Amino acid sequence: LAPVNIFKAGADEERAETARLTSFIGAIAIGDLVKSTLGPKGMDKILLSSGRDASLMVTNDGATILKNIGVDNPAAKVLVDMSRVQDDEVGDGTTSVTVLAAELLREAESLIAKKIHPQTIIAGWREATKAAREALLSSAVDHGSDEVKFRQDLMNIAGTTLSSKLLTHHKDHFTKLAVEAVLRLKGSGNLEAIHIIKKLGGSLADSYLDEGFLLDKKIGVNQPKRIENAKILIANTGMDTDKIKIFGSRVRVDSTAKVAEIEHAEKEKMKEKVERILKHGINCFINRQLIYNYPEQLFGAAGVMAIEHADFAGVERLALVTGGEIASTFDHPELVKLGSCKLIEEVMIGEDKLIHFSGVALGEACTIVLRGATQQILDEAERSLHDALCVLAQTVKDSRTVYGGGCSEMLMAHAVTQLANRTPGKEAVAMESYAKALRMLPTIIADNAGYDSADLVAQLRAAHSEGNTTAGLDMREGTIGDMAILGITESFQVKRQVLLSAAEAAEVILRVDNIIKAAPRKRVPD
Amino acid sequence: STLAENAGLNPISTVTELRNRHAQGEKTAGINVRKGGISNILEELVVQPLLVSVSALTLATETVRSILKIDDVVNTR
Amino acid sequence: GKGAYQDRDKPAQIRFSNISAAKAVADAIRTSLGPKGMDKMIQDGKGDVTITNDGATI
Ligand SMILES: Nc1ncnc2c1ncn2[C@@H]1O[C@H](COP(=O)(O)OP(=O)(O)O)[C@@H](O)[C@H]1O
Ligand SMILES: [Mg+2]
Repeated sequence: LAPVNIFKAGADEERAETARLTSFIGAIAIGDLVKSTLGPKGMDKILLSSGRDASLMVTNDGATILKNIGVDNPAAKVLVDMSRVQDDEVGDGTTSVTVLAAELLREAESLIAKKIHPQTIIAGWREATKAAREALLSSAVDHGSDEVKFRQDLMNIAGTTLSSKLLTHHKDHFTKLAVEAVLRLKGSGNLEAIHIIKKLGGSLADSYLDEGFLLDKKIGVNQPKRIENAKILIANTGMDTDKIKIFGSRVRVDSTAKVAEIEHAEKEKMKEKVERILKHGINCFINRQLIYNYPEQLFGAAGVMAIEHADFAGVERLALVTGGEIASTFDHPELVKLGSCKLIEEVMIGEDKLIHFSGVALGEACTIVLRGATQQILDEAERSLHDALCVLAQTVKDSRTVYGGGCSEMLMAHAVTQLANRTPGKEAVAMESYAKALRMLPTIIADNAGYDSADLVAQLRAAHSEGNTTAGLDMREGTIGDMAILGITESFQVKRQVLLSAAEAAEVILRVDNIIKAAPRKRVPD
Repeated sequence: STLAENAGLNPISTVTELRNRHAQGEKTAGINVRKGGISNILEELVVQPLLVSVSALTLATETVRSILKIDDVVNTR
Repeated sequence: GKGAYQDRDKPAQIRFSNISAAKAVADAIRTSLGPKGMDKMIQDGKGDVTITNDGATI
């Protein structure tokens, strides 16, 4: 250390031997923390908070865990950031990306101990990932021409995604709900059109998807409670003292009877607007704002249903289901399109009462009712079902799939191995380490179940080298099998994102050799 | 056993008598606090709806199956 | 059988801690069950006093 000081008090510097030490300790720390939640037989963690008023949640997702953990190592924050982005991109594989990105760094520290310059490893890995992604592409199978065959693939993808979650207790029941829900969107990737309503009580198997729609609102007082063959007008306008006349006007009169005259003119304005609404020949009215008690009785005298305070989400969803138009100014009744549902009634679920729409016109949106025993099950069920809906929506956008259960990893690990046997130099060593990292992912799945991982992986390595490119693990019995027969299937887009993102982070971390920290701010709260 | 304990009886003796009497015939036999022993229950006009027993059992097993999936505890913010 | 050594004991400990903690609650309210069970008094930190036999309220 130079005798002269260059840093202010509290600032610290770390260099080559210490910098690479700290960065590797952090990465493997986060990788080993989440390995327990991987595969069809991983277990779940408990997150309890000291700051957020002792909030408690039970989860298996690898991205939810990494968001709540308060990491402070600079290198560990890079790993958390990729997992959050991956969740917002395809919605699955958050656990696989971080484990793989951590296993690459575990092999990278051993190579440095053998006196190989870091730039040599990166150039070596860059060739390894190119040959790995190309081999994956040649493994893709693309359906979509046959509805019957494509329908089978959607059931296989949804069945695999739900395996590692709590929904595996009822996988058959929950596979049908997830698939049929996505077929309603008619190819539009608006996932917000699916409203998952979760309310406590009853068994987890009582959950279902409603054939129509459900609204958790309340109708006006002294209005019909149920209508057959309804015509719906969807509006976004003011009705509680709509007289917000944008100007800065004011009333200046010299008597009292003038005020009582102007006051009566206010009600005439509201009454006239109501008549123009009823001119459309509607029998159901939906508004996104409040409804005052004076216009409430106008509908109550005319025999109409008025729903109030259905926010932007509640209105846009109704537009897709019934096909109406969100209208305002009510001046041209011919140009506005109304909705149509066969029946509207009030239903009771648990304790609450919700509005039931049945026999809708379009049905391009839906609602899902979830039941359960604890708030932890309801949250876990909803979060698990989010993974299934997203990955299915990506499949419809790009309908090419790749086999899973370790069949995919072993194929790419072999393609890099063949390349490393022709390349001279120290780059050959680095490429082999890439194959050691990919093959760990099938190993970790076997370890969690209590099987001889070394024996099973050894059989897979031989099977894939001799041309049986569909071999892979079978969890229910701990032997080998064919995926074309069993049906374990992933998405090409999901696996591609897992491979490319993971290989990048081990590149950005590995190029770092100096760590510098500014003197932290002190806690002096308000 | 818990009901036979709160009433000041011998829990081992009562449950042994109960399991004996349910395995050779009647199924309505139960604890009788007023008499202090075991007798036919429907003669005492004590009943309860079926949904209470079914729902209690179903919610219990669903929770226990959820507990066994837990493996680790960590502290967050 | 011959191998598959389990080198991590934390899962085995956390499960046994959950068994003990969950069992403790059931032994706490075991008394309030039955036609001859008794009640409880709960004094909040504010000062409120409740006397109850309901199991969800306790
Ligand atoms: N029935 C099954 N048989 C074999 N492998 C499976 C099965 N179900 C899931 N898997 C595998 O489990 C792996 C991990 O997926 P998952 O547990 O959801 O974590 P991630 O968050 O990485 O998706 C996937 O690679 C998938 O191939
Ligand atoms: Mg998954």
